[PDB]
Amino acid sequence: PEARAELSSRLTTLRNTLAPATNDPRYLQACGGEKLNRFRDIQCRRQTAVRADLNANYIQVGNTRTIACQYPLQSQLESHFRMLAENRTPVLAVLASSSEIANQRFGMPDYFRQSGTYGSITVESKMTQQVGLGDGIMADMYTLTIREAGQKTISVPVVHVGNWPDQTAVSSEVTKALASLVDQTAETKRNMYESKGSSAVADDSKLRPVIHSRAGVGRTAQLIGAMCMNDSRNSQLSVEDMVSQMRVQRNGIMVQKDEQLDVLIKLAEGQGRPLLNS
Repeated sequence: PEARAELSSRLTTLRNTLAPATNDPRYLQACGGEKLNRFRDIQCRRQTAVRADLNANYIQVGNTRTIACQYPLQSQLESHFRMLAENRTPVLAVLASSSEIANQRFGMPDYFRQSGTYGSITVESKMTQQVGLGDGIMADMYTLTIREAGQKTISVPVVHVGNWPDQTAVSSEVTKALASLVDQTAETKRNMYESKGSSAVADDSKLRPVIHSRAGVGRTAQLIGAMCMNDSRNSQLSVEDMVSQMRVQRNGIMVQKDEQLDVLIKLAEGQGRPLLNS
């Protein structure tokens, strides 16, 4: 608890440092009245913004590269599909529940479980498998095929965790299981691009996991820290570096609740990974 006590003081000073001021030059700003941010206080670092009209961030913790973003507002589903397709997305992991998506006061379009046209893009959706992850959590798998005229059709694998509640932490075991299922999905898809000579394969602002929830700072950040602890390449990287990297690169809220951080602390503990630096 002492080590845990010190990890929290350090992470809590950083949250306060990073709190967005009014017209903060560190955070990406809304343009010309179109709304950017689904929650006015969950801002996007401008230095790592993926595009100018999405609250979306390139993240890199250690060697593990991903894109973390909020749930697109309606205004944004054409750009959100544009980003999915230009990234040659190897896997989209969607962590907002069906209840959340279904409740229309929440403004969460059900963009991937049905077909649609969104400006010049047309997307087709198809349910393929349903994997159980443990403790009752379930992933339903979809394939989104994204087509826009005069452009190369792209197809994205979707893992949707249908029943993970906002503000909660699923267990170490559902997390471990989830992180593996999203990395393996990513891998089959990346190996498909590589057998075809994709130029995306060279480029390291492409072929990144896109993970989001609602705000994309809680359930999104707990999955991301477990994907990062799963790469042998991220040896000795403490939990304090990992959360600090996530927060300097998107916003200081990443790993929002203390229950989500404790799941990352027990996964650390079991690998014999450090909490604190030095």
